[PDB]
Amino acid sequence: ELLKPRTLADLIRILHELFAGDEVNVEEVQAVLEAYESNPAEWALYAKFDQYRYTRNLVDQGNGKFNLMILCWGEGHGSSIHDHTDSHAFLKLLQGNLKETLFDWPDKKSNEMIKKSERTLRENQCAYINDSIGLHRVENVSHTEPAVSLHLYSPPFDTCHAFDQRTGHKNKVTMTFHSKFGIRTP
Ligand SMILES: [Fe+3]
Repeated sequence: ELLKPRTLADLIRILHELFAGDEVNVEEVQAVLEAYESNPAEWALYAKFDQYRYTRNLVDQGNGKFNLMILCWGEGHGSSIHDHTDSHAFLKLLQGNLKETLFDWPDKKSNEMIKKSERTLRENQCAYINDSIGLHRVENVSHTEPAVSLHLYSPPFDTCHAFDQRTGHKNKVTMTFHSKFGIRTP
Protein backbone atom coordinates (compact mmCIF):
# COMPACT_ATOMS: atom_id res chain seq x y z
CA GLU A 1 0.00 0.00 0.00
CA LEU A 2 1.66 3.15 -1.34
CA LEU A 3 1.14 6.31 0.71
CA LYS A 4 2.50 9.76 0.05
CA PRO A 5 5.89 10.29 1.73
CA ARG A 6 5.52 13.18 4.15
CA THR A 7 9.25 13.88 4.45
CA LEU A 8 12.52 12.56 3.10
CA ALA A 9 12.85 10.36 6.18
CA ASP A 10 9.38 8.98 5.49
CA LEU A 11 10.34 8.32 1.85
CA ILE A 12 13.41 6.40 3.02
CA ARG A 13 11.26 4.28 5.34
CA ILE A 14 8.86 3.55 2.47
CA LEU A 15 11.76 2.61 0.18
CA HIS A 16 13.02 0.11 2.72
CA GLU A 17 9.59 -1.50 2.54
CA LEU A 18 9.47 -1.50 -1.27
CA PHE A 19 12.92 -3.15 -1.48
CA ALA A 20 12.31 -5.66 1.31
CA GLY A 21 12.00 -8.45 -1.28
CA ASP A 22 14.14 -9.69 -4.16
CA GLU A 23 12.37 -7.94 -7.03
CA VAL A 24 11.48 -4.31 -7.76
CA ASN A 25 8.14 -2.83 -8.78
CA VAL A 26 9.54 0.01 -10.88
CA GLU A 27 6.25 1.82 -11.35
CA GLU A 28 5.54 1.85 -7.59
CA VAL A 29 9.05 3.06 -6.72
CA GLN A 30 8.83 5.81 -9.33
CA ALA A 31 5.39 6.84 -8.09
CA VAL A 32 6.49 7.16 -4.47
CA LEU A 33 9.62 9.08 -5.48
CA GLU A 34 7.51 11.45 -7.54
CA ALA A 35 5.01 11.89 -4.70
CA TYR A 36 7.60 13.13 -2.20
CA GLU A 37 7.46 16.91 -2.46
CA SER A 38 11.03 18.14 -2.29
CA ASN A 39 11.62 20.07 0.95
CA PRO A 40 15.06 21.68 0.83
CA ALA A 41 15.50 21.85 4.62
CA GLU A 42 15.23 18.04 4.74
CA TRP A 43 18.14 17.46 2.36
CA ALA A 44 20.40 20.50 2.86
CA LEU A 45 22.78 18.29 4.85
CA TYR A 46 23.48 16.23 1.71
CA ALA A 47 23.60 19.08 -0.81
CA LYS A 48 27.36 19.50 -0.90
CA PHE A 49 28.51 21.13 -4.11
CA ASP A 50 31.90 21.26 -5.81
CA GLN A 51 32.80 24.21 -7.98
CA TYR A 52 34.11 22.16 -10.91
CA ARG A 53 31.90 19.10 -11.26
CA TYR A 54 28.79 17.41 -9.93
CA THR A 55 29.03 15.55 -6.64
CA ARG A 56 27.52 12.30 -5.37
CA ASN A 57 26.33 12.37 -1.75
CA LEU A 58 25.21 9.14 -0.13
CA VAL A 59 21.98 9.45 1.86
CA ASP A 60 21.06 5.86 2.69
CA GLN A 61 22.77 2.54 2.07
CA GLY A 62 19.50 0.70 1.82
CA ASN A 63 19.02 -2.87 2.90
CA GLY A 64 21.78 -4.30 0.76
CA LYS A 65 19.39 -3.98 -2.18
CA PHE A 66 19.62 -0.28 -3.02
CA ASN A 67 21.62 2.95 -2.64
CA LEU A 68 20.00 6.38 -2.28
CA MET A 69 22.12 9.44 -3.00
CA ILE A 70 21.85 13.12 -3.83
CA LEU A 71 23.73 14.56 -6.79
CA CYS A 72 24.55 18.26 -6.82
CA TRP A 73 25.09 19.90 -10.20
CA GLY A 74 26.64 23.34 -10.44
CA GLU A 75 25.72 25.58 -13.33
CA GLY A 76 26.80 23.86 -16.52
CA HIS A 77 27.85 20.62 -14.82
CA GLY A 78 27.11 17.42 -16.66
CA SER A 79 27.90 13.73 -16.76
CA SER A 80 29.35 11.35 -19.27
CA ILE A 81 27.22 9.13 -21.43
CA HIS A 82 26.81 6.25 -18.96
CA ASP A 83 25.25 2.84 -18.47
CA HIS A 84 23.97 1.62 -15.10
CA THR A 85 25.74 -1.71 -14.57
CA ASP A 86 22.65 -3.96 -14.85
CA SER A 87 20.86 -1.95 -12.15
CA HIS A 88 17.67 0.04 -11.92
CA ALA A 89 18.28 3.77 -11.85
CA PHE A 90 15.66 6.26 -10.65
CA LEU A 91 16.30 10.02 -10.79
CA LYS A 92 14.06 12.57 -9.09
CA LEU A 93 14.65 16.29 -9.30
CA LEU A 94 14.82 18.03 -5.93
CA GLN A 95 15.83 21.49 -7.24
CA GLY A 96 16.33 22.96 -10.69
CA ASN A 97 16.13 21.12 -13.99
CA LEU A 98 18.30 18.58 -15.75
CA LYS A 99 18.54 17.62 -19.39
CA GLU A 100 18.55 13.88 -20.07
CA THR A 101 19.83 12.75 -23.46
CA LEU A 102 19.21 9.12 -24.42
CA PHE A 103 21.51 7.02 -26.59
CA ASP A 104 21.38 3.50 -27.93
CA TRP A 105 24.07 1.00 -27.07
CA PRO A 106 26.85 1.36 -29.67
CA ASP A 107 27.57 -1.20 -32.31
CA LYS A 108 31.02 -2.79 -32.40
CA LYS A 109 31.91 -0.52 -35.33
CA SER A 110 33.47 2.79 -34.33
CA ASN A 111 30.86 5.46 -35.07
CA GLU A 112 29.47 8.66 -33.63
CA MET A 113 26.76 8.08 -31.05
CA ILE A 114 23.67 9.97 -32.21
CA LYS A 115 21.12 10.88 -29.56
CA LYS A 116 17.79 9.11 -29.83
CA SER A 117 15.90 11.68 -27.80
CA GLU A 118 16.21 14.29 -25.10
CA ARG A 119 13.96 15.66 -22.43
CA THR A 120 13.97 18.31 -19.75
CA LEU A 121 13.42 16.85 -16.27
CA ARG A 122 11.76 19.36 -13.98
CA GLU A 123 11.51 19.83 -10.24
CA ASN A 124 9.89 16.87 -8.45
CA GLN A 125 9.69 14.70 -11.58
CA CYS A 126 11.07 11.15 -11.35
CA ALA A 127 12.66 9.49 -14.37
CA TYR A 128 13.85 5.92 -14.75
CA ILE A 129 16.47 4.18 -16.84
CA ASN A 130 18.09 0.78 -17.10
CA ASP A 131 20.48 -0.79 -19.59
CA SER A 132 17.63 -2.29 -21.62
CA ILE A 133 16.24 1.21 -22.24
CA GLY A 134 19.64 2.56 -23.21
CA LEU A 135 22.43 4.87 -22.10
CA HIS A 136 22.09 8.48 -21.04
CA ARG A 137 23.84 11.74 -20.35
CA VAL A 138 22.49 13.99 -17.59
CA GLU A 139 23.35 17.70 -17.61
CA ASN A 140 22.54 20.90 -15.78
CA VAL A 141 22.37 23.30 -18.72
CA SER A 142 21.44 26.25 -16.52
CA HIS A 143 23.81 29.22 -16.32
CA THR A 144 22.16 30.52 -13.14
CA GLU A 145 20.50 27.69 -11.17
CA PRO A 146 22.25 24.75 -9.51
CA ALA A 147 20.33 21.49 -9.71
CA VAL A 148 19.91 18.79 -7.08
CA SER A 149 18.67 15.31 -7.84
CA LEU A 150 17.82 12.25 -5.79
CA HIS A 151 19.06 8.97 -7.26
CA LEU A 152 18.15 5.42 -6.32
CA TYR A 153 20.09 2.49 -7.73
CA SER A 154 19.19 -1.14 -7.23
CA PRO A 155 21.33 -3.17 -6.81
CA PRO A 156 23.94 -0.68 -5.65
CA PHE A 157 26.92 -0.27 -7.94
CA ASP A 158 30.11 1.77 -7.78
CA THR A 159 31.48 1.25 -11.30
CA CYS A 160 29.99 1.93 -14.71
CA HIS A 161 31.12 2.76 -18.22
CA ALA A 162 31.56 6.12 -19.86
CA PHE A 163 31.05 6.16 -23.62
CA ASP A 164 32.94 8.37 -26.06
CA GLN A 165 30.27 10.11 -28.11
CA ARG A 166 32.62 10.25 -31.11
CA THR A 167 33.27 6.49 -31.34
CA GLY A 168 31.05 4.50 -28.97
CA HIS A 169 34.11 3.16 -27.16
CA LYS A 170 33.57 2.54 -23.46
CA ASN A 171 35.88 2.81 -20.47
CA LYS A 172 35.18 1.60 -16.96
CA VAL A 173 35.08 4.28 -14.29
CA THR A 174 34.76 3.98 -10.53
CA MET A 175 32.23 6.30 -8.94
CA THR A 176 33.18 7.98 -5.68
CA PHE A 177 31.15 9.54 -2.90
CA HIS A 178 31.77 13.21 -2.13
CA SER A 179 30.03 12.64 1.20
CA LYS A 180 28.25 9.91 3.13
CA PHE A 181 25.42 10.55 5.57
CA GLY A 182 26.21 14.25 5.58
CA ILE A 183 29.95 13.81 6.23
CA ARG A 184 32.48 14.92 3.64
CA THR A 185 34.57 11.91 2.58
CA PRO A 186 37.74 13.17 0.83
FE1 LIG B 1 22.56 7.73 -14.98
